Amino acid sequence: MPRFAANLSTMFNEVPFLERFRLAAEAGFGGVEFLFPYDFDADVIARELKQHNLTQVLFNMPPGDWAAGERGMAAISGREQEFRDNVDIALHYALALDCRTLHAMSGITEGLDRKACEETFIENFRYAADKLAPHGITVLVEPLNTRNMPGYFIVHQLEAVGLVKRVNRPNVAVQLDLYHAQIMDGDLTRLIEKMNGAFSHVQIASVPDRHEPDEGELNYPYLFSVLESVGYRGWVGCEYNPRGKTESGLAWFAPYRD
Ligand SMILES: [Mn+2]
Repeated sequence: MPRFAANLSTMFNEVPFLERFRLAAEAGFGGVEFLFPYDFDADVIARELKQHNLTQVLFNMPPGDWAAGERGMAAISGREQEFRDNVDIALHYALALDCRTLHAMSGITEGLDRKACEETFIENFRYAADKLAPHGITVLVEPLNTRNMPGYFIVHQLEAVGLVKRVNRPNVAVQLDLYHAQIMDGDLTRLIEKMNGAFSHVQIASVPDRHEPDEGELNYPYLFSVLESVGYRGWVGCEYNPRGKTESGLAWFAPYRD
């Protein structure tokens, strides 16, 4: 059976962020993920994890000015020192939370020169890989989709696999969010099979409405069986927006809880 991590940025929003750790643990999650811890003290989040017996599975490096529309800078020429400084900040939190996996966001690159962007991506990902390797931490690239994130740098799975091969660092891989993969690429069983050994994290949400993985066009129980068949033993992040109250939606998770 796969192991599932509650996404505390999208789930349990009935309560403030710090209260979500307890609710996830009481719902039977052993792991959590979220986008950004940076508005909270690392020591406080560490204590949330310890007190509620939770593993920190994933979070993102600083994205730049989110309020101003920034969605990362890994692929934006000229922001390299900024990106490098943000790796230090992400590493501080990753060590505090004993987190082994970090997503480095690439940015909105529409209207920029594609070759310059890809070159900057490679340099930045190599730097991150080199800084994180001593700590056994992996950095990920996550393809998004053009409906939810128009103009984003990377929106196709095998293209991302190709970019990672160019990076040429063992602690770099793809974050495979099946919601995004279904919207942009499709052919998910054969895609997972082609990508086997090249993705270190998986995320799920219904398609097209991004709710619990028990509705919509994908048969998620089948896809769980595919992940198992290929020997995936990472975590599966629940990055969905609950239809209603978070816990009222958790029947799908009943077979997997604890
Ligand atoms: Mn995602």
